[PDB]
Amino acid sequence: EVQLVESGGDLVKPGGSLKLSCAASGFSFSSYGMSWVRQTPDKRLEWVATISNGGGYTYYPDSVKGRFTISRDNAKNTLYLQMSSLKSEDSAMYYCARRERYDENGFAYWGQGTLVTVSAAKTTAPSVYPLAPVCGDTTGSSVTLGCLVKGYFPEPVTLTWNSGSLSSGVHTFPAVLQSDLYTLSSSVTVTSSTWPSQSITCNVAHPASSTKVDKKIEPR
Amino acid sequence: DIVMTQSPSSLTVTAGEKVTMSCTSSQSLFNSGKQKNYLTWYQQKPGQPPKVLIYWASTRESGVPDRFTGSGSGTDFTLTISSVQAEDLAVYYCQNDYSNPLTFGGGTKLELKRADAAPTVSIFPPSSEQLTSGGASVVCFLNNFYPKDINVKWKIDGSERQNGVLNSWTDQDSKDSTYSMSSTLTLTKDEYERHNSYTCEATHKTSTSPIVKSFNR
Amino acid sequence: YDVPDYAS
Repeated sequence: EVQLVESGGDLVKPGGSLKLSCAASGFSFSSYGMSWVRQTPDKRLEWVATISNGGGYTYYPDSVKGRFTISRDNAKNTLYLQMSSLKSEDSAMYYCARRERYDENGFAYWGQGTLVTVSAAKTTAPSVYPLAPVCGDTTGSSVTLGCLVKGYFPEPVTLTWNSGSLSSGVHTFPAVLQSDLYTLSSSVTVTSSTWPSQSITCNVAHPASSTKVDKKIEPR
Repeated sequence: DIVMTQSPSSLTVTAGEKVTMSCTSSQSLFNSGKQKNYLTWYQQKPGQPPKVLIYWASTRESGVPDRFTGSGSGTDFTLTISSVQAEDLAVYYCQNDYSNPLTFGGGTKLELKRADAAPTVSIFPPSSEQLTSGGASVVCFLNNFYPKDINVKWKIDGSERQNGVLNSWTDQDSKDSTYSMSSTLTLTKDEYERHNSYTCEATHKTSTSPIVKSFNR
Repeated sequence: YDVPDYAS
């Protein structure tokens, strides 16, 4: 099993620096060359830096030259990207894939990324608002209910209905970011009579601010 | 940079059906030295780091199921699944591996055919709790439509609206091949209460005319 | 013998 295992990708303020490591097994690291590759939030991935099998030959894009340096360590048998002077657009997941030496066939072996997030934003907890209709039966005679989580930073929150007991009905629309802070929403749907008779409650956890909160959807 | 263009950003697909996808280069990727175009195709699933299916345009990886044929040479290139499976619905990329900077191609995402459905739009007023702080977001959920091609148009009192709409959308859903949208218009309490009707108008392939969801304070 | 990357 070849194994590339990354570390270092934290949430640092822009202008800061971050170092990332990547561990190698199942081959002699010394024989092959390493690369670093980032996958951005809209999911295009872009080559950060490429080295050789002992060093010397260091390669980067113009986005990266000056700030980032790719390193090697053949006894500690580890690959590092020193990232420095961080722009926000650097925010990406960083994968250490490797260079296929003998064969020439891409990056067939990727570690499982280390998410680099650079923001000057600071941790603000969410605002969980219970969104009940002025009672609208949706499908069959159903009723759509909903929760909106406004104004949290960093990530993630996690959003259930009756503690995951209610798994059906619900769609949860991804996090998206308003004032450089995020927003998430979901619709639990049940057939009318459940609501308002039977409890339906939105629970929300934002682990970086320590907030668990739960909001009962409710007429009066 | 040698620039890789992927098309289309998406491709619908039934199953057991042949699909082709493309990539193109500004320059060419082919060297005479070795005798190979160095365009490598990748496949990706959420959670999953992309993996090599074809390398050198044409040559399939170890393990890559034989439906996966390579082609394309020079500057336009092709990725061809002879018979697509659930297990093949994923984003596929392409890459200049020929010369630095190694550039990849934007993305082509497989999402599979389903029969037409229109959304179950649902509008929601700002929770009072919101207004008690000075803000007022109207949530209009929009569910279970298919295709993904949909408008949503907020309108305050018949006049159209644009500033203050944030919209999350889901992926295609695995149980039923449906997508969902949430449009939300965030005003302040003050603008909210110099107003009366609100609408989220909605156009879709099925929508003969646009589904409207008004409330009204 | 550090070898130049094949994409160099």
